[PDB]
Amino acid sequence: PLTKDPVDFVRQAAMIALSMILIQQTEKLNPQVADINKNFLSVITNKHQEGLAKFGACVAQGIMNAGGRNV
Amino acid sequence: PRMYEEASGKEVEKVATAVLSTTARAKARAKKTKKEKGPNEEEKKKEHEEKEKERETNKKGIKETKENDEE
Amino acid sequence: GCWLSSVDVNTQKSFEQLNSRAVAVVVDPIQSVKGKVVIDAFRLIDTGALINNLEPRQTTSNTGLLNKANIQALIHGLNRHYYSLNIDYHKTAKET
Amino acid sequence: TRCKLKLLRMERIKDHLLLEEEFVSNSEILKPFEKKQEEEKKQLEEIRG
Amino acid sequence: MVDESDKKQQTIDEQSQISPEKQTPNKKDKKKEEEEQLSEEDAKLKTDLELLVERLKEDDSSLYEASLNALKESIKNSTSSMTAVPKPLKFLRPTYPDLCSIYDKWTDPNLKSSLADVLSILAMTYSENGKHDSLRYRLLSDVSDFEGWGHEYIRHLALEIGEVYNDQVEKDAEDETSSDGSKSDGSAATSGFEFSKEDTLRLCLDIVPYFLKHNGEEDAVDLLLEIESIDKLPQFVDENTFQRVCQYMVACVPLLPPPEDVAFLKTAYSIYLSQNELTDAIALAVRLGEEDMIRSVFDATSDPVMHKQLAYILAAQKTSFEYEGVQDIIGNGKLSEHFLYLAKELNLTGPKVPEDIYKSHLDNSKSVFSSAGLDSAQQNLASSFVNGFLNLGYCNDKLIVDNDNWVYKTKGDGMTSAVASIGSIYQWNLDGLQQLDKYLYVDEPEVKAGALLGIGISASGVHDGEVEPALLLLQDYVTNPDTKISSAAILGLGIAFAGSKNDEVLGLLLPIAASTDLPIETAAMASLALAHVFVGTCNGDITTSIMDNFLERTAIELKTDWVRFLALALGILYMGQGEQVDDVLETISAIEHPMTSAIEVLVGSCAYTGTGDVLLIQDLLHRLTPKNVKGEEDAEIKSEEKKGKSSDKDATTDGKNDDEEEEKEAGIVDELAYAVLGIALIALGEDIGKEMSLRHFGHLMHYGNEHIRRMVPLAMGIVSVSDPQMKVFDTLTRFSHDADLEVSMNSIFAMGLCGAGTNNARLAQLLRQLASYYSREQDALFITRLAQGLLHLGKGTMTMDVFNDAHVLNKVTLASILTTAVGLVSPSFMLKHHQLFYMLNAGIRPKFILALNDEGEPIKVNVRVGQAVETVGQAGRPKKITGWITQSTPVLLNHGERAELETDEY
Repeated sequence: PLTKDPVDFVRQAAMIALSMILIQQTEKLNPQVADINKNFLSVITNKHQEGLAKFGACVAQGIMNAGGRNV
Repeated sequence: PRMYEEASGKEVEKVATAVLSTTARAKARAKKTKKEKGPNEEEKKKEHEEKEKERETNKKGIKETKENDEE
Repeated sequence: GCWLSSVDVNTQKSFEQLNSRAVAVVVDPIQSVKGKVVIDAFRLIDTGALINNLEPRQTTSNTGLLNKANIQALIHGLNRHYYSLNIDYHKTAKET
Repeated sequence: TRCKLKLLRMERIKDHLLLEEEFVSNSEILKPFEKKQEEEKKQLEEIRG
Repeated sequence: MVDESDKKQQTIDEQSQISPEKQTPNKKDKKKEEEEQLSEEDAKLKTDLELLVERLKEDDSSLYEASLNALKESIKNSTSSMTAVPKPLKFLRPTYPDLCSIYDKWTDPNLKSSLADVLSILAMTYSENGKHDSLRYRLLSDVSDFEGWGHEYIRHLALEIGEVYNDQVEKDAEDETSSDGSKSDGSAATSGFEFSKEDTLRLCLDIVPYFLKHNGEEDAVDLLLEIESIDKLPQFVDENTFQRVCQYMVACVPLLPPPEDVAFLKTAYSIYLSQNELTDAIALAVRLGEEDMIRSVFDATSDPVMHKQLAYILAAQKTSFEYEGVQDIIGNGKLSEHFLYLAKELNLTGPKVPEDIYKSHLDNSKSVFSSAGLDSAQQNLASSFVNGFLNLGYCNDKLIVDNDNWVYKTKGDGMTSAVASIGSIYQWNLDGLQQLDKYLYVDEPEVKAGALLGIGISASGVHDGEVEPALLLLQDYVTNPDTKISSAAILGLGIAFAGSKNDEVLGLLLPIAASTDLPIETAAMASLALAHVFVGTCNGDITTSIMDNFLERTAIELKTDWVRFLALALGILYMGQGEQVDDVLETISAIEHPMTSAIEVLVGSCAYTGTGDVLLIQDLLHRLTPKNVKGEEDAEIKSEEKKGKSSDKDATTDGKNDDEEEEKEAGIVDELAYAVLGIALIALGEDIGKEMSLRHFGHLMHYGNEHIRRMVPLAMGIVSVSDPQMKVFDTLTRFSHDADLEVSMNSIFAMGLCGAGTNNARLAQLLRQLASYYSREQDALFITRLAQGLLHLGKGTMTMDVFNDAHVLNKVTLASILTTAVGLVSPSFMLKHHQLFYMLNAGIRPKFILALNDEGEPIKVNVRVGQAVETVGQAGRPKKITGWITQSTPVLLNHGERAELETDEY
């Protein structure tokens, strides 16, 4: 619910939280992870996002697939 | 990684659905065309050869099976 | 609502010269009903800032949120002639 | 029955056909230009507010 | 409604609306107990039949459901339909409605489905008896009035239809499908269909066509012939019988593939041949286009009767009407063989009598000139062609031409075309040759060439009966080895004889159309004539043309112009046919080159015509593809490419025009809208594609015969003023020409504004001017139509040069072609044995009302007009004959056909 939260900065916090729990998990091992990376891609594509929403998607993906997908 | 680059597939999806939707608009005519079409294929060539058409090839309905390592 | 007219930009400009950083707090007290609404601070944007994109360095190293009281009125001067950033209130415990 | 069918055949197929082509082409108008007809649109939208 | 027992016969009916006692309890018990009650039951059938008849009038769903509820059970539960054999079989009369009461009166989705299937099986078994037919008849012609049967009776018939249609879609057929459970053929249901047909043809109309098209055989159609030809006059007039037959054929046009559709209309022709009117016959024989059928209707009047009589005069008139003149050649010389009079007969079949009649019309229509005065430079050239474009058909404007001052100032290619425009003043005329001769014997080779073209145009109206054939003049020119001379010669011969593929004309043209190794631009005309010659009648898809198209490709590619014209000649050649043309697509495709792929899409249109809706989707996938492939990636070649693109666009349009004409008249509206969405899609996507589609559009309209002419040409014109290629305007004006002075009032002002206003290049100005003059013939002199006129489904032959020229960027060379524009319509007149040149009276009506025919036979009410008036274009086409009140009888039914009226006075 916090992912879609109308308040902006709430959303910032939520995106980074999600990839932190699911840091480098296989996309067969969790269907979950594969959905979450595409969520990020669309946030940056879409121009009806706030600057704080854009900030959270980019950091979160960097965590998510951090270490060169090793850590 | 997984694929996340695309902006060339828009074209191919568009013309891919158009044709199938055209079949629906064309239907009224299509059936009279179809009555002609079937016997003309049985006599001649179905499409270059006429092997295996007894069902739709030799199977009917769903031809799929469930997986036990994926998802 | 809180906005600025041309005449008030001329007044603004000279406080900017006197003290490099300075603010303008604009009170509209008859669209105010919570003592806090329709009160914003404003500050000049330079002409250099628009054309060379050095305008949003004030969205960085702060909260990076702007809370609108008048959506229509702030947004108009937000690119034209000001940048708005949100206002906060304070007191010591003696005061409270 | 045969007289109605003959009219009904021609008017449904073409009109349904004209409909489907408008759908495909409408997207396809846009791609050729992107700075050759686009420019007039950008300048009007800004002046009009 | 309430029970009221057995006090009287009136209350017995009332008693059985809730619960029968003479159909339920008693009968049931008898059948489930004794089998001597089989005997009582047989007498009681009659009684039971009557009780239905009385309560038919009751409609309420509840008092038929429930009443006969237990009888429905009894079919399988207690009787099991074989406890006494014969006896349930003949006792199925009343049990068959019980089933229908659950299908239709009550709607329970589960039973309504299931019991359809039951109903089918039992319809068959009980039709052996031929009593299932009588069950059907008592509801079809009715005894009682209730809403119920008006919905019910359709279902009984629908059982038959169900099965028969499915045998085309699924191959397994018969009662193996459990969808009906009933055998497709056999001597048990076949006899049922014939009998069903009889009763439904008399009272209704619904199922008689459905049965034919589901069998799919020309055989169903030939049973129809037998029954209907009995009905021809004593049951109802000639007229009525005719309107049914063609309603069957015209309505199911789109869904008949090529071999099937020829095979059905054979039978409609023959139906017409049997019946009194031979007038209805000749019109279908023409549809088909087969030689074989023309000859039988012409023969049927000429050969029996020894005497001259009416019979010889009528044969000639009938063949005379097609101005393709394909009929003209065939019929000629029979007249010679019989020898009563050579002189009247031979001249009357010939289009020689059609010139004479033209003078009568011309006399009302008078001469008004409006030609350009502009002289010097390219403007001189413009004006001198414009003079011919205004005085098309037989006109006399001799004196102007004799002022050789303006003639001689033309230069280059303008000189050839100047002489060629002169020929069209004397278009469709014997006299005029003179004017041409002076130049042909003097100055540069250019004037000599231009003379031959004009001869071509003049000869359009005199080339039969061996009265100055064009063949005679032009042979000498073919021998002469100079290329300009020889090329010009065969272009005019081809034009004149039109469809006529006479031995001398054809065979002169046969060794030739076979040298393309030598590189010559103007040899487009080598094949281009022969294609023209070929249209109007069934094709051989001649081996001369097919060999030479390939050879040219081997030899050159340099002359882009040469090979684009060639490609079109092949497609125009196959016109007149479609069945045989499915073969040649493959043959052409065997050899594969990207250059050959341009030829194929063109030819596809002629093979698929007359069932095309697959063809349509195809000519649209093509369009998209250049752009589309590019689309995927983003997220010597010169000649081949250009041919590729350009071909497709021509092909899309040709396809459409031909389909809409033959198919539903409704569909004509929809196809224009689809075009507009095709062009819009192109204007954005490809810069180069846009150029071709503009030009194509004008001939889209003229071919398709759009109903609307006011709005659409004008609107389109305006956008395209900005847009380059002023050749656009010429293609629109050929549609707009219409009934001169209706549409064309708007037109001269609209085309004129852009021309007159803008002058920024004289090149540009020239196209605009010509377009303008073409459009109007002074005080409705004639009308041009792509169509035959004699059929409105019909397609012309002479108008195929117009249709060819809108595929290329404009050229001065092209101007020379453009002079040729032939495709006249005669004005009807009532003929007499002294050949009266005057119409008495006619009805005209903008719009037909009849909805039995999509063509719409004339109403008999109309709006009345005077003598000697042109047969009006659109919004006047329906034409009825007014003469009956003066005690005059048409011999030649005219519905707004090209044909001349003819009358017999008592």
